[PDB]
Amino acid sequence: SIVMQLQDVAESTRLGPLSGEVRAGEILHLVGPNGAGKSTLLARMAGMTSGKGSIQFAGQPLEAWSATKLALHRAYLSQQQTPPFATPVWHYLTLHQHDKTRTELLNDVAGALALDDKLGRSTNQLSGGEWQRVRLAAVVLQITPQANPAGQLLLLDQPMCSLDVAQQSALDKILSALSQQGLAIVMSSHDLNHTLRHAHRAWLLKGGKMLASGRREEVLTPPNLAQAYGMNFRRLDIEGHRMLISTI
Amino acid sequence: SIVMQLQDVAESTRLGPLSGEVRAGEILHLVGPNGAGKSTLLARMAGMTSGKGSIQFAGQPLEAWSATKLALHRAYLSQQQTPPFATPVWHYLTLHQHDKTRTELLNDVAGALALDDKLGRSTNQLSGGEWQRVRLAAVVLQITPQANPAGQLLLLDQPMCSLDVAQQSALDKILSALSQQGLAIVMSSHDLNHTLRHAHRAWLLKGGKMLASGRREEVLTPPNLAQAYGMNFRRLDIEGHRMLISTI
Amino acid sequence: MLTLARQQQRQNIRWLLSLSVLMLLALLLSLSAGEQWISPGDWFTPRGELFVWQIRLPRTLAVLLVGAALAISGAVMQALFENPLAEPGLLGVSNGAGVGLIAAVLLGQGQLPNWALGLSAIAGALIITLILLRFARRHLSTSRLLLAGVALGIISSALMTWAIYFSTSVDLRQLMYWMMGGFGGVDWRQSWLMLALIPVLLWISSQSRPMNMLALGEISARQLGLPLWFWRNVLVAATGWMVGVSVALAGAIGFIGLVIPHILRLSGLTDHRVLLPGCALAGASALLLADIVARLALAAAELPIGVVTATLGAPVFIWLLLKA
Amino acid sequence: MLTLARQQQRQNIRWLLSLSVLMLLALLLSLSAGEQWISPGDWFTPRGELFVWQIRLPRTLAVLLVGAALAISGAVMQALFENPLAEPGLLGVSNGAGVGLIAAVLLGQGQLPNWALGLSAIAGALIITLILLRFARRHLSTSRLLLAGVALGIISSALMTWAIYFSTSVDLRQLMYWMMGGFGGVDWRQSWLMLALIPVLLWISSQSRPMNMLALGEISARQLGLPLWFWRNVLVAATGWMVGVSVALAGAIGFIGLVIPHILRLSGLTDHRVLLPGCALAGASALLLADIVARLALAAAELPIGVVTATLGAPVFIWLLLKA
Ligand SMILES: Nc1ncnc2c1ncn2[C@@H]1O[C@H](COP(=O)(O)OP(=O)(O)NP(=O)(O)O)[C@@H](O)[C@H]1O
Ligand SMILES: Nc1ncnc2c1ncn2[C@@H]1O[C@H](COP(=O)(O)OP(=O)(O)NP(=O)(O)O)[C@@H](O)[C@H]1O
Ligand SMILES: CCCCCCCCCCCC[N+](C)(C)[O-]
Ligand SMILES: CCCCCCCCCCCC[N+](C)(C)[O-]
Ligand SMILES: CCCCCCCCCCCC[N+](C)(C)[O-]
Ligand SMILES: CCCCCCCCCCCC[N+](C)(C)[O-]
Ligand SMILES: [Mg+2]
Ligand SMILES: [Mg+2]
Repeated sequence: SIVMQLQDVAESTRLGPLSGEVRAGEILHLVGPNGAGKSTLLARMAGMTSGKGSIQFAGQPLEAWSATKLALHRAYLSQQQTPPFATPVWHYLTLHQHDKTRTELLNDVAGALALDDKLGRSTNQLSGGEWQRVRLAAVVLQITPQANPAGQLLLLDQPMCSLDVAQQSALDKILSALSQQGLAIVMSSHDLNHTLRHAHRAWLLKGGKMLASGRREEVLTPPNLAQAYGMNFRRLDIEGHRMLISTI
Repeated sequence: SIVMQLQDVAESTRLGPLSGEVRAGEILHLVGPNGAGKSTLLARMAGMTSGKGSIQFAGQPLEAWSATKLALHRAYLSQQQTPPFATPVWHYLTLHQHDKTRTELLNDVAGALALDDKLGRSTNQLSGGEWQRVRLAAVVLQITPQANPAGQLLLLDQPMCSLDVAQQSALDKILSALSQQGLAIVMSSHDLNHTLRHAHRAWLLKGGKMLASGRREEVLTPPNLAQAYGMNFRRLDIEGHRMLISTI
Repeated sequence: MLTLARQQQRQNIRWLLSLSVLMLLALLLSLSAGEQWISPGDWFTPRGELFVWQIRLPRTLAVLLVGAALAISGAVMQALFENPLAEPGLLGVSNGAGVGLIAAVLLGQGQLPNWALGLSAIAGALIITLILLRFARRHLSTSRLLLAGVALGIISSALMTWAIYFSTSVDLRQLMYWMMGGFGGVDWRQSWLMLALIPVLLWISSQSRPMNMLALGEISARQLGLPLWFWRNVLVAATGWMVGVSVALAGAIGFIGLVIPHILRLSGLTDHRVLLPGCALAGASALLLADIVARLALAAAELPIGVVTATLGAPVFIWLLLKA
Repeated sequence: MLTLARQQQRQNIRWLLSLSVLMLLALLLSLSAGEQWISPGDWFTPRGELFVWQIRLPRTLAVLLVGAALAISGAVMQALFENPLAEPGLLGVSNGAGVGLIAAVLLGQGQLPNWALGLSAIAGALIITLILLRFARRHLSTSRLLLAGVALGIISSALMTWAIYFSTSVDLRQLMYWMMGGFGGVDWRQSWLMLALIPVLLWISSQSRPMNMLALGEISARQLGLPLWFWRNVLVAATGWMVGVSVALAGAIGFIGLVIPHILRLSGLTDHRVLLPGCALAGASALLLADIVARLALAAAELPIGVVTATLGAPVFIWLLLKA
């Protein structure tokens, strides 16, 4: 059930050599400071880049996948993307679907992120958050197991930024459901508390190298976080919420 | 001591009519869901847009300031911005200084956001957070009271996103410092806990209108937050942190 | 919800119907307009069999074909190079064909059997596009590739101008007809060219999906499963083939593959599923109308298309940006 | 900053020094080159006041000026319209000057005292640029403004080509010298034009700051304290005036205001405080060379700059993108 497997992945002095594995139905979070090299690793995992090291995806290696078959088993969301001109949402979304036949799916998935009323609006005419939701919905539609039996991995580069509290929570529900249906999900998060609450496994990174990896609770320990970010951290558990405070 | 004053400010069906005030040494936070219209209001406040209503800044109305004089008493940071090509950091920064004479300042201010070693890199060749810090650094330099006695207001559109925990903390120290030196600071924030901890006054918004305005403690109340976002919220207070939890 | 997907579909089909109907009318127009208006009734008379069969019919067909080709090529390039001014005679291919032509006349001493010249033009076009491919395959960024391509065009200009300096058969009228376009001498003898255009036209029009994908980010497209390094090569190839045959067939024709796709977009044809066929039908009509206006506008002789095209097009063009 | 101001400032000054020295040498080159090489020794002889005072001194000077003007205009427009292909003769101004010229010949019956024609050319340019200003003041997006300008240029081409159809005084070659540029007949009589160019050139070079700001976002620049709605108008004005006088002085000259700023950027001249002056010296030198090679390259007659300019430039140009 291992979907992804990295060995000795490296890239200049911006991403030291790493080696891990990604299981089929676990939400992995990539955490680490600016300059840790999360976006780099993620892009590489997506097949968007080649370089040092080697990684295997679905029992076959990435360098041996066609850009087209790859987009059937993997969906990637770059950290920043600029909206196209005068492109209606409904069109941008349906453009990511492999099975354009399923329109009920587009209404439920776009509906979950509250894009019901906005299907007819052009994408260069949205709030920052709204567009970000549009991106997220497209990429979900591209890999939703309810319409794609080929979908496995789903990488996401900080897909929670600019989303209001409510929407953040909604996406949490969405990804939760995909992971429950057996779909690997890998993403960076700068919100430690959120990782502690929603991630299964984490990868702490710093200066390109890997510091800690494993259960989210055995990774985000105040001493580890002290090495990575350079600051004291207190753990706390109130009413059963396991938050993370900083002693600044 | 009022630096900014808004009355009946409106803009289509994306920003209803508001009226508030911005105090001289205070940090004001704009909180509210996607579609609240924070970015629109902020843009208006910055003089980047004209329209319904009228607002006064430093005893004069915006529709009466020179594009050049305004940039002396006001610094604005758009929500998302693409970096220029092959433009070295040091150049981007020094381009925002009114007084190019002061180089110590550029080192202190860039150093605070950990840009010491990166002064010589092109701006399109950074991490997301790194660029974000470069933007933040320029705008601070443009309005730094340690080199500009005309600097007063300072607007910021979600300037905290893509910044790691440490960097977030660093910017917090800086903005605190500016606020103490008699400098208004207005910014959007989607992190309720953060606002609760560092904001003096908040402005809760929804669907364009203003729900509540005032002390961060009288605005971010579980029923208010329930109206704005649409979900129950419990308060809790440990060792003097007053955190904010959600019952999802 | 999801009446939108269908709503835009009804408006799409209405647009394409309008464009095609206009094109037919243009067809009958030129088939009858001329020196002597031949009403559709008298189309089987001996005058109809000489004027509306071996004269206006094969010339009109070529015009429709080239007009469609130029406009489509325009749309494709503008979206490939991510730039409003992308035209077709901008990467030198249009000029390449010319260099090939002259090379043919001079080398052949000026005794060639006409059809040999067309082949020469196609050869020039292929040479250039081939070079362009070697410049692209190197993984050059789009911006850099465009610049290099423009530069090839400038070289071909300077080369073609030298060859015209050492030639006896340089006719002033023939130079102006070749450098501003003209279908003056177009018979059924040119039928092979008209054929060489058809498949590529059909094929490139079917290809709306990948261009809708190019319309997003370079990266959004690559991750959705587009082979950029391939499609880029393909597009440059197809575009070069169409421009090549077009020039071999009618000469240098501008305006069309520049304005016709901009105009279509300003009227709100964004989706390529409608713009590619839109560009073909509109491109065909505009060119067809201009020929109907360049062959019977001056009793003296035949004007070149590069005149009437811009003469009518630009005024009307400004009239659409001025307000609309 | 750290040390970067010294590294970069020192490399900048070295670049500008090299460019200027090259320009001076080109000056002495043209001041001596011609049918008879006149070494600096014999520069005060009777064959010195004829070949080196009332002949090459004002022509060479005009060349340096127009080359500088065109290259700067290039840089400015490419950065204003945010587009690589922005040239100067792309908004019609270059063509407008032509319409004005012909309007002058025809209307004036062709009995004008020569300078009256130069003035008309400046008038055509001014007309067009003013129209352009009315299109910009409407708050139209740059993307749309550019298109509108291209369209104006397209109209003007078709306008001056028609006036040539009635003119009896249609000279065969004067057309080619006017449409590909040339300084053949440039004496001190044109001194006034050379004066009219200088201030605007100086002024626009001093203006590095706002162009460095335009190099960022529209919004970052507005916020940093730039008045866009003004600078856009100014830039179009300055450019149109310079292109106007250049055309009134030498005719339509291309290549320079397209390649010279690209070449400079490709060599790492990004900053405007070095690119604006850079463009002036390089543009001036390039044009001078093309002139020295267009007047004494054919014993028969004088070639037009639009030939030699591209003939040498583009080969060298590909040589710089091919690898470097
Ligand atoms: N184009 C580039 N050229 C060279 N170095 C780069 C480039 N882009 C990023 N880097 C460097 O590569 C390192 C890792 O970047 P990145 O992969 O975005 O890390 P990150 O974890 O995403 N930081 P952040 O995006 O702020 O959360 C950083 O030190 C950057 O300076
Ligand atoms: N170009 C546009 N045309 C029409 N409506 C727009 C446009 N841009 C934004 N809107 C609407 O304006 C409203 C508020 O925009 P904005 O000012 O970005 O809000 P916001 O508070 O920043 N939301 P967010 O950025 O997600 O935190 C939303 O309902 C948008 O749909
Ligand atoms: C939609 C319009 C279709 C018009 C098609 C007419 C094409 C027939 C051409 C056959 C030519 C045979 N020939 C050369 C002997 O004339
Ligand atoms: C190089 C492969 C293709 C050969 C090119 C020539 C084939 C078509 C030209 C045939 C001429 C037709 N016609 C009617 C003039 O006889
Ligand atoms: C080697 C230095 C070159 C000399 C500089 C040339 C400037 C000449 C200006 C004098 C004007 C001539 N005049 C008086 C006839 O107009
Ligand atoms: C409103 C601006 C008026 C500009 C007209 C200036 C006329 C100058 C041209 C005269 C020619 C100089 N001259 C006679 C020595 O050749
Ligand atoms: Mg990143
Ligand atoms: Mg916003």
